[PDB]
Amino acid sequence: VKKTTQLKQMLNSKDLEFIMEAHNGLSARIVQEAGFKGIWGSGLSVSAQLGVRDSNEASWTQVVEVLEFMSDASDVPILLDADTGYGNFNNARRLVRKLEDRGVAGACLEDKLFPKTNSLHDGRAQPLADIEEFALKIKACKDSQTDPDFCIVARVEAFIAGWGLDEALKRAEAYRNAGADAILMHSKKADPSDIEAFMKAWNNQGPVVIVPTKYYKTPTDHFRDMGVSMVIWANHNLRASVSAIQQTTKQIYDDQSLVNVEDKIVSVKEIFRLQRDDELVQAEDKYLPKN
Amino acid sequence: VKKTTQLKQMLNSKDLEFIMEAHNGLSARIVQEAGFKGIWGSGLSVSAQLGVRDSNEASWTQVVEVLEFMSDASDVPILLDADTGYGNFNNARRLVRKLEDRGVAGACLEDKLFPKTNSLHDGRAQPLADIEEFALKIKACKDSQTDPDFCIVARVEAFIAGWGLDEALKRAEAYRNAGADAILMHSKKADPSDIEAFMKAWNNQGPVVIVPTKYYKTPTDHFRDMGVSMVIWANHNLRASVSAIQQTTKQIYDDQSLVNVEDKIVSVKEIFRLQRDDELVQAEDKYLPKN
Amino acid sequence: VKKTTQLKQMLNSKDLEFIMEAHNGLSARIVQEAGFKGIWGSGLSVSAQLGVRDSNEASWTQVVEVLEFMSDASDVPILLDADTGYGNFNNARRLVRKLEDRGVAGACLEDKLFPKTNSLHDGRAQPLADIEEFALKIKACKDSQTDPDFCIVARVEAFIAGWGLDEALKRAEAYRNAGADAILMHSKKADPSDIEAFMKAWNNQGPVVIVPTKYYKTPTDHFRDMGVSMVIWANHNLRASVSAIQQTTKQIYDDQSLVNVEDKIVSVKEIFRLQRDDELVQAEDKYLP
Amino acid sequence: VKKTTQLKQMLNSKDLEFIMEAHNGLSARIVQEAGFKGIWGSGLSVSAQLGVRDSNEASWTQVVEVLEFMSDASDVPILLDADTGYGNFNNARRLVRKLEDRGVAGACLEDKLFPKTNSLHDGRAQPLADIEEFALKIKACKDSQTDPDFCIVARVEAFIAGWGLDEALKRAEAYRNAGADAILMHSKKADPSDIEAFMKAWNNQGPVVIVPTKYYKTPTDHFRDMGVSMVIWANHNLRASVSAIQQTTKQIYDDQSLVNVEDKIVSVKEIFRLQRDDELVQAEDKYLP
Ligand SMILES: O=C(O)C(=O)CS(=O)(=O)O
Ligand SMILES: O=C(O)C(=O)CS(=O)(=O)O
Ligand SMILES: O=C(O)C(=O)CS(=O)(=O)O
Ligand SMILES: O=C(O)C(=O)CS(=O)(=O)O
Ligand SMILES: [Mg+2]
Ligand SMILES: [Mg+2]
Ligand SMILES: [Mg+2]
Ligand SMILES: [Mg+2]
Repeated sequence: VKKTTQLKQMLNSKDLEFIMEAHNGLSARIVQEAGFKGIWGSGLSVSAQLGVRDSNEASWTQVVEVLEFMSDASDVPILLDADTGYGNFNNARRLVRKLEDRGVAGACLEDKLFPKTNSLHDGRAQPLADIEEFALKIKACKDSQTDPDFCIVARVEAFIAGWGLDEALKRAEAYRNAGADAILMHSKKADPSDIEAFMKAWNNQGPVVIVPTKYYKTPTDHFRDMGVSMVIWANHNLRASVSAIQQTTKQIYDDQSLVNVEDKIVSVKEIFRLQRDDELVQAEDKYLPKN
Repeated sequence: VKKTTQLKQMLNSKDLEFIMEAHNGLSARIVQEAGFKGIWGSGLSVSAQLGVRDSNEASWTQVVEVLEFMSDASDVPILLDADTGYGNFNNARRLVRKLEDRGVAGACLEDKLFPKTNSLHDGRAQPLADIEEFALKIKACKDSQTDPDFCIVARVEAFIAGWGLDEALKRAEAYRNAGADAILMHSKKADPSDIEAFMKAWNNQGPVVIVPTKYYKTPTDHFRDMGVSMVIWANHNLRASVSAIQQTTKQIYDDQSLVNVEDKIVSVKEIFRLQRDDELVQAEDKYLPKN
Repeated sequence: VKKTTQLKQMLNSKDLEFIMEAHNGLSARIVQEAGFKGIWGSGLSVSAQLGVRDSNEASWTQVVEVLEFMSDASDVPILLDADTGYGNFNNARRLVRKLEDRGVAGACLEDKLFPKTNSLHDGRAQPLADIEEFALKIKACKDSQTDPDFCIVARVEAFIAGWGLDEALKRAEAYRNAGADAILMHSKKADPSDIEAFMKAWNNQGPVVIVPTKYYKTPTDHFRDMGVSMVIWANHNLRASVSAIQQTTKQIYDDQSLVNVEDKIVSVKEIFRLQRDDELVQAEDKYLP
Repeated sequence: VKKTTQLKQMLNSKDLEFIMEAHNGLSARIVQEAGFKGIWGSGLSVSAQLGVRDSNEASWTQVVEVLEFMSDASDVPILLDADTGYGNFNNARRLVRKLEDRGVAGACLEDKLFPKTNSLHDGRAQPLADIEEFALKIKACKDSQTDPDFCIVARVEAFIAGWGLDEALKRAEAYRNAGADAILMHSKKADPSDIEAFMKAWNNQGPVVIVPTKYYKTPTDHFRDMGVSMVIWANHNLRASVSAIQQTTKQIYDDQSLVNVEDKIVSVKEIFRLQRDDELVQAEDKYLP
């Protein structure tokens, strides 16, 4: 069961699926250990851990390198938030090849311009890619694949860009017909209005993916009611990690002692176990001259 | 005030200094924001976030790349736990040049063999570098510097390797004479016995650095009593980050909702602020055609 | 002196300066030893040694690393041909900083869209960037540098695209007023007419850089007479390398032997010297018991 | 067929096979087109194009990326000269996996210590690894591969180091029993005596690979008669490239013109073809409105 196949099956499953954000090898392993069937390589969380902005500042090969360590450290599929493809169809298809090679299950591309701006920002230019063009990019990525099960998810930032339903629906149809394996309908509204609207008008033309970050209060079962195939928990490991580090850093700063953190944080032996140090020990005993 | 100078002054200060571990650009920014005058680029925390082991699995340029993002995102000096230098004096001095160029304040090298094993492990081969040799490596690094204030810290893993005080003291003296800017005396004992022993026998021949991880219960003021120049909080941001992600990942998994994490983790706007998104906005308004 | 200073001095000299193309650490060291005062970090050549197209396929950091090995191997400046900057102003300024830290001396940015298309191509569409946008991108780079001598060369593709003198001048004036340290007027024409027409109208507002690839018969003195501050031999070492590799590979493939190539190629000791292996020997003597 | 399979088939053929050295994407594509069935990823050449020494100065991942561009640009196999493996068995097995994923066909590891020293050097100390340790490292690689055809070539430096036939055989037998797919017996001698002495005692236990650099006058047929399965022309394209770059750079530097080099170097259109620019044109036609 290759990772691509897994991700393909989750997207194609009538049953509602869940992938969780990870932004590095360590968090990739954790998401997997918790039982999640999938991982979301958040464009924002990856750039965030690096300390840069979610606006194509890190190079795409740097994004892929980060993701390489993530693939190596996980057995479950990683869908990478690949922004706009980092350029035209050619940059797009080249990225798809690097992704397959590293074991990454799929890439998600958004109909915006390079470089992009995070979707959660209010009052900022959020210009769209010409529909017909973005579709060819979708198709060029699909055509370029070597692995049939690799997934290409198209993201309609129409609602995000302030446009209406007709626009969103138009784009979705265009990219699904272009071969996309699922359509990601985004919105920043605090309510599920836009999703409710698209889904109603979509008439199950294809698996749909959503990012409930801004309307988190919405009852999950409601997504099943609408018939969404997969939900993406987009950035909570990143956000929790900050709290923990800010709180821990503050506490250690103030007390100039480790006394007040030792019991609130994981042990050194838990780290060693997450790196699979026992496997090296096994191997060391096996490939190193006994004495 | 260059970063090297800062780190030089902290090491040389009679006053006890504190540097905190960071393992990526994001945590580097946080450690700085909390007020810390320095950052510890933990060999283990860096390899841990990548998902590999603290045994030279990631390449040194991958370690340096990680550290590059960290330097860019911080104004305070970063001392990098550089293991054994990733090879002989030549690999050592080449690393020192890359470090200067990226803005990194200094490198800490340990008298062990390549590839190394984390020091916190019990019952594992912890073979030492020939003293005279490691000293030349120290000297070759010092000689190679372009920036006079860059720091080279020598780490005596003698106590760690199970040897005694005479050995530790011998090594320390050898490397200090070789030019090192501070000696890092390590131990895994649950008590400060070894440090108390070295410091007593050292007679302030040079600034000494310590990693209190295993004897964290020891009263900090006691390090000042002994005359230690700097303490290193080696891996607590890494460990806290795991707790947070494991707990958060578990909670989201179980509830299939974001309802129970939203209030326990930092906000999306706090992330944007840690990436300094406002600076880009300023710049965007300034270098992008108004309309 | 400082590489950036070395290069700014060249762009501002009243003398026709020359910078040779290099595409990896090794060729950059050769150029250096040959006497050249500067190196042209050819995007085409750099992409070509990687076996990829001059179409922004290789990430901008991969190009940066290539140039890092190159800067490391030379004491003279390297002007990196950074295509259109690999993005918007933000991507450009991120580039300028890194390039600075890596020891590179300057960046030449061109006014086309990302991803770009090589200039010597015919029939291929060459879209031009908005003038203000590109000009604002030049300012941003100039404002972002931390070494006042690092040079930002603005490159006009108006001719390559198929437009006229009137269009080139307007773009060149705009970029120069934005803070460019020099203007590079390109042309794929058979003669120097485009450069002539421009140099004549330019009135020496700022240093002008050119690439004679397609009009290489123009006698060099003519550029001096036009006032051209710098010339770029942009891809000859790369083209030469290929010629030599194709032939040595053919000869060996056919002879199933090395006797017919060993006397037509530098020696292994020559490679060691180019790698400055002698320095390592002196160093091993100091730092190895 | 699969690159790894292509290469394993070559090491096991009863025929004397040849693999040519390449050091970047471009030369690898040239080697491919010339007809060669395999490419030798020369550590010396790879380090030399970077402008650095064959002394493990460039990280093992930087070498990997270089080879990635190389694998991407060729349909034939590439045997990477991975020096001593860049560390202990663990570092070696990490290497094998990456190399696999990048499409490389095999790795040749040598029994010296990290960081290594080029073999053609004289007087330089050449420390040998413990036999069991190195043999155990070979097993580890063989046990770690996920593509059964990926080949692990073990390289004996006993002669290069200055020891005798008796030492080479023992090391070669040990590594072969550990699972090596082939043994590479090196020698910097003026004649094939070392190879002779070894091939004779070897009794064809396994495929044997050689590098004729220093004894290039030996007629190739003699290797066939000795039973040698593969020969490596290890650095000629790199040495050729330098010769051509040194001369083209000299000529241009002196003429302050291109007329005397433009007729002695491949054309710009030749570079485009080598970059498979034609494929992009076909693609732009499909995927651009
Ligand atoms: O996590 C990301 O980077 C996303 O794709 C979703 S958003 O943050 O852009 O809304
Ligand atoms: O944090 C590290 O990697 C250290 O140098 C200290 S220890 O973890 O090795 O004890
Ligand atoms: O070498 C390059 O990429 C150049 O800048 C010159 S040209 O090939 O575009 O004419
Ligand atoms: O090209 C190399 O690095 C070789 O393996 C052959 S030798 O140069 O070491 O003889
Ligand atoms: Mg995103
Ligand atoms: Mg450490
Ligand atoms: Mg160019
Ligand atoms: Mg070699």
